Amino acid sequence: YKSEYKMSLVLGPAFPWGKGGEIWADLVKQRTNGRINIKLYPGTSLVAGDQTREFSAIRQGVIDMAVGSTINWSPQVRELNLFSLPFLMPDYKALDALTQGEVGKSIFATLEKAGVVPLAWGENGFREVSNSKREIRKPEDLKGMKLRVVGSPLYIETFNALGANPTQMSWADAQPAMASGAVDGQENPQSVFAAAKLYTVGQKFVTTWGYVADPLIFVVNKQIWESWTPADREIVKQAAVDAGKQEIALARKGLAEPGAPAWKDMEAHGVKVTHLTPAEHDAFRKATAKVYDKWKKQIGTDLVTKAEGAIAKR
Ligand SMILES: CC(=O)[C@](C)(O)C(=O)O
Ligand SMILES: [Cl-]
Ligand SMILES: [Cl-]
Repeated sequence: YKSEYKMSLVLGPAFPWGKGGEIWADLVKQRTNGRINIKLYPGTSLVAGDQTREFSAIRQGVIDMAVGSTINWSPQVRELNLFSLPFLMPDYKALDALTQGEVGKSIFATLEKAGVVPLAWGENGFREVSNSKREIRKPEDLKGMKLRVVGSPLYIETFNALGANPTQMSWADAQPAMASGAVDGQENPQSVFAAAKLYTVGQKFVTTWGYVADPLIFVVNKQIWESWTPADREIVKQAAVDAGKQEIALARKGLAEPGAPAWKDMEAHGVKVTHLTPAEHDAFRKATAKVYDKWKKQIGTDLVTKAEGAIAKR
């Protein structure tokens, strides 16, 4: 066995995502008697911050293991766009119906065939839109807004349909762009908004539209996986499962509850948080429906249809 294994993370331990990675690494070390020793590489440094080619680096073996967002791997694995379909998932029960059901199983099978062994699910969360200029209640309010997105083309199309001017860039590159005003806004889970203190870089309006949510996946490179004994593979897998459950709890703190206290915490920092009426929500869904239909065909219409059904029956 290697003396040190490398785990890639976009977000470090200040964030639930990175805490999940840390827990995984600590449990693996503990339960292998110190035999498997994993170092965390936050900021996606193993790919020079270019998170949208992290999957290829994992498949190639530049990265040994990772906790990744489905968004970042979507350019290489089209099925991961399922979680990015605008207004697919109404709530946490809907996301869980996917990850814990046939849809998640189908996605895992696809990943395994691609040379990247999936072991567990975590969560980034529902990605709420923020900006420095004005309240967003309806699609028209986004007209001309310079919103940062990750470099996965579906996000460009979604925001184009809403009349915005989206620009793609890595999480690293988003920071100076928000600080200078080069972009007006961004979209990310509450726990990321909070831990990155995005209100300090102009993000003073938030709308909790819940348009998409990105889960996380715990994965190991196939050859690293096979290099381990079947018994060690079992330890690492169970450690990922344990870490994933803990990490989802961290990612949902103050959020999967009626009065979303976590967003009230942000109000206290001078953030105007807007909650849409059901009618306002339906207008956003209708405005993005053509993008949804287009990408449903691209992803695999049968897989998306299975997701729709799992959500309806949740
Ligand atoms: C998808 C992801 O990696 C982040 C940190 O949420 C982002 O880049 O916005
Ligand atoms: Cl950090
Ligand atoms: Cl829920």
